[PDB]
Amino acid sequence: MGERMRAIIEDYSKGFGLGPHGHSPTHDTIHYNTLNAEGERVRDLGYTD
Amino acid sequence: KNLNSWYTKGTMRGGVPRIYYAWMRPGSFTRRRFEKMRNP
Amino acid sequence: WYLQNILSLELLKLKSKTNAEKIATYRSYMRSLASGKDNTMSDDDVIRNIIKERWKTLEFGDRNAGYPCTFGDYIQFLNEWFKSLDEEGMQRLREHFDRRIRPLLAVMSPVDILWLEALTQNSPHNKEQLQRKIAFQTSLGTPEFFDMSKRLRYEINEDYKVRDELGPELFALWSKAPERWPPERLSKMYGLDFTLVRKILVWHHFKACYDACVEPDWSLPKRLFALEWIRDVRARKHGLFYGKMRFAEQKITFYSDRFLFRDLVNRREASYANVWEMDDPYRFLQTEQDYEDYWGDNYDV
Amino acid sequence: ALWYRATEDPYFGTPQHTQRQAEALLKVYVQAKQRGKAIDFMNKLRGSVEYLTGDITITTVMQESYDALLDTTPHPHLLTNGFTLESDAAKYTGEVNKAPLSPLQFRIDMEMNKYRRQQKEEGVVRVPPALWRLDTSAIVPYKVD
Amino acid sequence: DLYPEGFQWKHKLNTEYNQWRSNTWLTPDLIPKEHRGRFLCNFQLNIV
Amino acid sequence: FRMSGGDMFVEYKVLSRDHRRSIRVEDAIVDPTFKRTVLPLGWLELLRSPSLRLPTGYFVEETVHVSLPNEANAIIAGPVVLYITGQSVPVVLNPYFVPEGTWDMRTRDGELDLRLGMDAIEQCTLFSELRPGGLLYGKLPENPNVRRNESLRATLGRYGMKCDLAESPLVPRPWTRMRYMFIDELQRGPKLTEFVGHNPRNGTPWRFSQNTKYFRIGIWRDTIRRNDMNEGLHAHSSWQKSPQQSVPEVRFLAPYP
Amino acid sequence: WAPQMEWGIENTPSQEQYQEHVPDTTDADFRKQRRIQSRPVKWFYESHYT
Amino acid sequence: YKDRLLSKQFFQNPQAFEVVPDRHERSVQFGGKWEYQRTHGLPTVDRNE
Amino acid sequence: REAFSNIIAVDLEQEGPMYPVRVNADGVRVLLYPARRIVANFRVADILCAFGFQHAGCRINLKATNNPKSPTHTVEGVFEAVKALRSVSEIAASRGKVPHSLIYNIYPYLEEIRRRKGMMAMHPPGKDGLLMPDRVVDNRLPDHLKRGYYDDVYWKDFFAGSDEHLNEPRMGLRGDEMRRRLEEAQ
Amino acid sequence: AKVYGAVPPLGAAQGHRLLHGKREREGSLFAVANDVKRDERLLRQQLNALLEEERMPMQARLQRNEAVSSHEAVPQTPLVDLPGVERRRDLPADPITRLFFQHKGDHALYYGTYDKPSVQDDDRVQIEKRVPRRREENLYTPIYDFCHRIREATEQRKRFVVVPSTIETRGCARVMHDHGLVAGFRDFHNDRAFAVELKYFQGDSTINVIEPCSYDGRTEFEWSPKMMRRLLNTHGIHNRLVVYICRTADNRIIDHIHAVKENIGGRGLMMVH
Amino acid sequence: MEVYRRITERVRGALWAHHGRLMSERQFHRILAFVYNNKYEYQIRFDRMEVVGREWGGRVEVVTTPAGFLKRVRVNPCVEDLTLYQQQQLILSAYANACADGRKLMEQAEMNIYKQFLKDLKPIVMGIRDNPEFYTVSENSIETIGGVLQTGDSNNLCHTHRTIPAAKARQPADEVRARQEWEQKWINSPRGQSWALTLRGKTYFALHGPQYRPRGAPGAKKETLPLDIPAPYTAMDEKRLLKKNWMAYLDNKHVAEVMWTRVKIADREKRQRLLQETGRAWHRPINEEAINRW
Amino acid sequence: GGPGSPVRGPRGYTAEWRDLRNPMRPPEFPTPWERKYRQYARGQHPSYDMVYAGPMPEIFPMRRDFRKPTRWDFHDIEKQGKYRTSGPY
Amino acid sequence: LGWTDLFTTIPDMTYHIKEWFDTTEHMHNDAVAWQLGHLLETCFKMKE
Amino acid sequence: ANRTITGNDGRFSKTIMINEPQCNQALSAKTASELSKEIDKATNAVYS
Ligand SMILES: [Mg+2]
Ligand SMILES: [Mg+2]
Repeated sequence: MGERMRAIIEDYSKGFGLGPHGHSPTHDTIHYNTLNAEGERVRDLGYTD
Repeated sequence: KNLNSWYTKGTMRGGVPRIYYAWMRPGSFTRRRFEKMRNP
Repeated sequence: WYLQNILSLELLKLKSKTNAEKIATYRSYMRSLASGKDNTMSDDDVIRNIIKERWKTLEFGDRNAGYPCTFGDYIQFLNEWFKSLDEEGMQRLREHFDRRIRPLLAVMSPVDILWLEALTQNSPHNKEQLQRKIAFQTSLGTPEFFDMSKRLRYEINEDYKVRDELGPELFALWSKAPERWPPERLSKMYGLDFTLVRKILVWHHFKACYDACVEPDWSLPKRLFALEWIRDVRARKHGLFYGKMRFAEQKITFYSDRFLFRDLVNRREASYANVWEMDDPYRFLQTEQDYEDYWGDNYDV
Repeated sequence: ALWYRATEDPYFGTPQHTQRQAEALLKVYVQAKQRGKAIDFMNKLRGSVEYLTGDITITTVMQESYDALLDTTPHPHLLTNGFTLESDAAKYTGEVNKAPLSPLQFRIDMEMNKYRRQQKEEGVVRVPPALWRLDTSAIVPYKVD
Repeated sequence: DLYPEGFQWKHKLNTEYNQWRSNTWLTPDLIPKEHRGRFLCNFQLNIV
Repeated sequence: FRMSGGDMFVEYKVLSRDHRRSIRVEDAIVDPTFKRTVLPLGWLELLRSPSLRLPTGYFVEETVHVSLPNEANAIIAGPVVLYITGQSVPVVLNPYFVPEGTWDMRTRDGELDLRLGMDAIEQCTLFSELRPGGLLYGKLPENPNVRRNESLRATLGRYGMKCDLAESPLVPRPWTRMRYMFIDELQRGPKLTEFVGHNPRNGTPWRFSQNTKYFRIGIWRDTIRRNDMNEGLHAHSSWQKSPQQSVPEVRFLAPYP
Repeated sequence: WAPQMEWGIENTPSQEQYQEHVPDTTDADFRKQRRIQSRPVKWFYESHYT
Repeated sequence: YKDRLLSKQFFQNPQAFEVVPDRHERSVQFGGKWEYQRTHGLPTVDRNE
Repeated sequence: REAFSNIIAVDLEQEGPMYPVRVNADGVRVLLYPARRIVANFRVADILCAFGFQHAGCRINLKATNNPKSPTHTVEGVFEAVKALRSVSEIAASRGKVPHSLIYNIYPYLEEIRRRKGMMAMHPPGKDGLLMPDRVVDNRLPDHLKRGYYDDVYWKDFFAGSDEHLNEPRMGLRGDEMRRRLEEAQ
Repeated sequence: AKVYGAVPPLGAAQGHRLLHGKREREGSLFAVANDVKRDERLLRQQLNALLEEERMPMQARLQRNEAVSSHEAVPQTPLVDLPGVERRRDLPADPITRLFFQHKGDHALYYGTYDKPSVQDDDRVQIEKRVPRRREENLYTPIYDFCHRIREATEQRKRFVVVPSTIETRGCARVMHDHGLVAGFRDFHNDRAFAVELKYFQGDSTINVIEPCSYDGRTEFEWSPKMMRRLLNTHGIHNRLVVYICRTADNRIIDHIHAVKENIGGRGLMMVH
Repeated sequence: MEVYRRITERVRGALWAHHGRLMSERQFHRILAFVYNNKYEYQIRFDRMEVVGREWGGRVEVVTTPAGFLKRVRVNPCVEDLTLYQQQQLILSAYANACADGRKLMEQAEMNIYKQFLKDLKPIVMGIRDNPEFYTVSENSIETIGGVLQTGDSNNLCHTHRTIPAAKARQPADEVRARQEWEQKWINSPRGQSWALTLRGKTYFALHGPQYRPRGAPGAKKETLPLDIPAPYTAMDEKRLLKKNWMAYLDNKHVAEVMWTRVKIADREKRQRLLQETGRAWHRPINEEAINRW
Repeated sequence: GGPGSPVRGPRGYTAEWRDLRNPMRPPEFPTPWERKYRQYARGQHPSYDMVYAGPMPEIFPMRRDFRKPTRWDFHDIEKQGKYRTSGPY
Repeated sequence: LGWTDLFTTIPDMTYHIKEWFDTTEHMHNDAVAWQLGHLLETCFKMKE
Repeated sequence: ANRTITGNDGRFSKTIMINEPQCNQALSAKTASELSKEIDKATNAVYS
């Protein structure tokens, strides 16, 4: 039950298109959001006018 | 010129059924992983 | 009973919609916005549900008691009607049977026999013991798992539905000059493999014909599949048998990688005066042996 | 089968169907009390090439035998000439004398079915004008010897 | 096709497919872990 | 197939039997006043291809009076295949080969005035053009059976046509004749095909039912101790433990179940 | 078209097919799974090319 | 076209065209067993147009 | 469970071995060869039937009287043999070659090679099919602007309960429908 | 009524024999008899011609079509060329990493035989001829130990085998490489030996079994065309799976498939699959 | 084939990227099928005509259908004296200049096809960008889990273009209705009355009146309002799939996503090449922080 | 007639040089060959062989084959006796 | 000059291409595209 | 036939090698017309 749960979730929640480094989220050698490096980048910035 | 007929080839085992394939093996039937593009 | 319940629509009353309901329904139908209520059920679907449950709630018996029909009465009407069938009548019948009953005939199971007899309200020999057995065994799964209504629900390849292929494609064209429309022009329409799309084209032609009340070309399946036809003829003559050749009986020859080169440069360099010459149906045939295998079926030709 | 073999056979076969063959087959259908086949055959014949060439013709004998069997065998929707009344059908019908179908009621139910059909197909029906009345004047009832 | 795709439908669980199409579901002790929910078939037992 | 001046013009391709040799004809009248199609005698030698099955080019070569177009003034030669542009089916003539003197159709410059007779009309879709309402119906030779000037619905009306197609609620509408179409690959998958007998073609698809002698002890042991595995031939039966029974045309590649 | 093949059910006479004498009646052979037989002359009603 | 079509449809079955339909059953056919070759499909439009 | 651990399968595309398999289990020499039908010792035979073989035939230890012979040996032999069998497809890939049976698949390819002459081979002059973005486009609007924006094209209050298409999902709603939301909330 | 391919319309003034029908000449029984015989054998001759065109192999047909294609009216003399372009080139090999040096064909005078080899490829060990130590022992053949070299080198999963070089041995190699049972092979024009490169797939070899036909040189097996034709047939299905190699009277090393094609019988060498 | 399928995949992908709509495989293939059949028609009609290539002087003539088929060859007896080799080359070069002329024709034809195709895509494409919710950000602006970051440089260089009038909607339909309003206004005027009796007027009525087409004559018999398929407002293939089987849903959305990604990659490759051609970009990665530092 | 049969045996230009003619030059009597055949005769016609044929599909599915009563299907174990029934049929 | 995209320093590249495409499995152009592409990126493009 | 051009085929890969070390790999008319054959017969192969 859990496995097909996970499969559905990971398949529906996956991203697509090209990121800031010009590549797919699933691309082989090059990665995005390493160690929640973007998460922190939102932490310290925040969204406000 | 091939006198064995494919029409009669086999041995009746009486009640024992066996499967046969119309064309290919059933596992090779639905190719959807290349069709719908699920592959690594 | 059949006249009142099924055939007479005019006596069927539907629950009247409020004004709010009318509006929400209208604006749902005209423009879809996501997250909405998925139901929005067409009064067509609703109506057909009411009818099918009228078939559910139909029970036989003494009609001085509650129910409408003697069982004998029912099979009597049934018998008068089955004798009464024309050619296309019993054709419609057998189609109806192949579509509904036959798949059920494949998915049945002892677990259903009680339910299977609940359709006619007939009483079984073992009824108490079947009660117990089936209770214990239906215990082992979901109630949705076990009801025969839902066992046919999914179908592979959802991109092309049989419902949508009922209207045949571009029928207003290849009707009028079927020669200018070889299987290729239409085959670009489907994202399926070769055998499947030719199969489908055959079905299109037949549906179209029956729709226009004319008889279909029965030579068409032989024409589209011509290569398969001749391969089967020559196989039948080789291994001596009647039927269709299957995989086990194919030659075990192993061709080289580049085996197709000669034919490849022959095809790549071909040229044709018109497009009819390009694909005529008979380009498969050169020698007299070819023409003798292709038409052996019609004793006319 | 014999009728196909008549033109299929190289040795004993005729190039086109002779009239003899036609009226023979029709006579088999009459003598089999076989209705549907008689009708379809008659129409197919008058649609053949031999008919249009003038080679095969429908005669008065074929015609009247055709009509004979068309009368004397059961019709699907209607009572037919050569249907025998049953005294005891009053158990159900309610009457001893008359025929157990009324053409007027049959017509009416045909109208009803016409509207039920237009509804089943288009989901909606056009209400007939106020000047519209079903013309029953052309209907006559069953007469019985 | 050396390594054919085989049976790919996930609409039920492996154990529900197994349950419906196989007697093997009734004898959970007689089957190893790698084959547990994997069989759609009925097996005959012959004691030599 | 095109229309002008009141009659049909069809392109066709004449061919020897082995299809070694061929001739195109662009505009030919379709005329059903010719019992048999006529060609110029000169083509007889052009179309003669002496194959193995026909050591001489043709199966039939004789002389006929052939005075119908215009004592042996012509030659019946068979069989020469004929492909008309509209039709999918070849039509096989045994035509009259006529010399110049018997009949000369040079009629207009470069134009050979060829026409097609009922020899070839009987074999095509063209034949349906011969029935009342069609485009050749005007040109049929006069008969008792064919009325010249009648309106179509008048004629068919005599044959018993009353209303338009499926106009009366009593006759089912033509397009509901075929509602569902069965294609294994698009729905529910392929069948599970077994056999009991010598081959797939020599046996029945059916296994033997529960009532067999040899299956009864087994099925018993299987009903009583349901959970343990049981020896027997009772496996080969159509009946078994699992909810999915073995009967023909089980769709085993279907997603559900 | 399928040629007629020897050693079939309706072909083979009794003693080879079964080791017993089985009566030949034109009505209802249970062993041969037929309901009834009208017994026309074999090649008469069928087409010759068949 | 409507007339060529009408006629073909009528000689297919006449019982489609009757107000009260008689029994419609298939009988033999005069062209042969292969008669469909000379019959089938829909009326064809002239190719020039 | 030891037998389910050791399960073997067989490719039945070929329905029986297409070459002889000569293989020995411990002390038991087995031959699995192609035959017109199934020929084998009764036990070996319904073992080969358990796989669904029509055309196989098989022999254990030359003469049937040859040692060692046990029921164990009889079973282990034929199973060992079958486990050594190579499918034809596998053999064909093994040599880097195309099987005669699979060539039909190339046909449509080869077909539109033939048919590619003329216009079908032609590509539009100037146009690659790859169109790069140049400018930036945003049509988004403040809510009050889109409140009556589609009234003429469609009905008024077009975006009403639309959560994705509005910053205020509840605007334009008549009281009833507003009450519905809370009604399902509690 | 426009006509294409029919050349001048109505042909030219040609009546048929039966139609024109000049009065039949009365020949003495001599004339008639001779007419019957010459036109009978004229038909016979024609039937022959057609059968020969039907049975012509594709290669023959292609050579014919492209021979006619280049045909000119005068039979032109060959043109004088460079001192030579036509020396068969030497097959490429690397000098530095080598099984053996590729020896030039220009040295063809230097070469020895399989029995008495000329000194070459000194840096490599030299394979020895395998001969019986006593009477009862089998008499070995280069084919026998060719097959066993390959078999054993396949069992140890080696990439290269050094193997005896004789006519039918490297014949066998070319045939196996045709069928793809072997990755490659080369003869370096080394007298004793040449080298074969083995192919593995899915972890085991491409060769199930490889066996010589004869154990001795004193026994020679002859293969009738019908036998080689039996091999090809597995109960009605055509089987090329297994390969059999053989000599021809023509000194060719052939598989059984080409042999059956041209219906020649040959002497057996080995089976492999 | 290629140029088309690229654009169609662009459309399908974009359709799912911007709004949650899926295009039915049925539809996607039937677009392409229509292009194909267009080409086929152009072929049918192209074979009725001939193109003549000519080599030296006029003394080698080659008559060939534009598809490259060869029908006739005329030759001077001069040529007959050359060599078989040179005869061959001569005829072959004439054939080549024939194929050239034919191919020029065909390429105009193909340009025409491309235009019709675009015109047929326009209600879909302009279906997705003409909504009040559609937007894009510049490709060089960083994207982070919350939303998209602002590109810093040249605050003049970023201009946001807007396709939609921000006040009450004026749709293409209103424009077509405006066009027929002006048609009728012109016709019903006195000067227009006199114009409708000219040759220009009757040319206009023969081409662009459908209303007067006799029953059974080919072509549309009414004037059609331009198709409206607003993308976010019309549920297409995702709702049917979501009702029927989740698995096909996930697979089809996966296909759309993959296609979109692929398209985007192509656009990146073209951009890279155009960047290298003009020398702003090197031939191997010289800046690895633009990649590895995420 | 094959390889076992008795052997058949065997500057300017010969008489076989003249009969030959270029396919480039228009031949003697302009016999209307079908283009397809001359294509096939010189070996340049695209081949359609039995190798290019896939499976022959079931198009119109036959009928349900209903279970035909055999002698081994009987509701009493008695009717299949050893003294009566030696097999299903 | 951008005449070509690809450059390599690896000995006997040809052997490695051979043995790499031996280990590859399918013919579907998805597979082919990736196999070829991965070959190119890992060797012939100069990333490192 | 001239041993001018040689080759090495893996399962899915193909190696065409020009061998003319004497004239410094300068192709003749025959050898070039040959190479345009081996190249497109290698390239139009099914498994390459
Ligand atoms: Mg060839
Ligand atoms: Mg002993």
